[PDB]
Amino acid sequence: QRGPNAGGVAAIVDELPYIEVLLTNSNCKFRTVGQEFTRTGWGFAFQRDS
Amino acid sequence: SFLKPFTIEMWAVTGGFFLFVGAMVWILEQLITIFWFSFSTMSLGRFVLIIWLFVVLIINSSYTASLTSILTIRQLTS
Amino acid sequence: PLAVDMSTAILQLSEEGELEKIHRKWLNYKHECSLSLKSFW
Repeated sequence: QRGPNAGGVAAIVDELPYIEVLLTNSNCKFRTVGQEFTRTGWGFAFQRDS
Repeated sequence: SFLKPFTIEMWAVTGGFFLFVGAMVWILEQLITIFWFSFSTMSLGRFVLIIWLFVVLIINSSYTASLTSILTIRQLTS
Repeated sequence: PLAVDMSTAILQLSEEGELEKIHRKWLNYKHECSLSLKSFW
C-alpha cells in the first residue's frame, strides 16, 4: 500500500500456494504479473536414505 | 481526464480570451451576439486575426504536448 | 591495543544484529511523506 516509496517494496516474490491465499484474503487490488519462473513443488524432508 | 492537460484556471483563461478577443471584433464591427460568429469564420481587424491565429496555433500545439506528456508517463511509469 | 578488540567487538556486535536493535531503540523515526498541467503569462 505504501508502494516503492515510504519504506515499502515494489513487489513480493512468493510461492504460488501462498499467493492464492493472499488474493482472496485481500481485495481485488493485486495480480500475479508474471508466470512461475522456478516451478519445483513441495515435499516432505526425510532423513537421508531412509 | 479529457480536460486534464490544462489547469482548471487555464480552461477559463483560454475560453475567456476567446470572448475578449471576440469582443475586439465588435470594436472593428443572444441572436445579435451570434452575428460575430458569422464574421469570424475564416485593415486593422485582419491584423487581430493574424495574432489570434498564432494563439490558436499554440493552444493546439501545447494541448497536444500535454496530452502526449500524460499518455507517455502513464505508460513509462515504474 | 584496546582499539583492536573493540574493533572485533563491534563486528561481533553487528553480525549478531545488535547495532540495529539499539538503532530501533533510539532512532525509529521513519515518518517521511513521499500529473502535469499548464500555466504561464
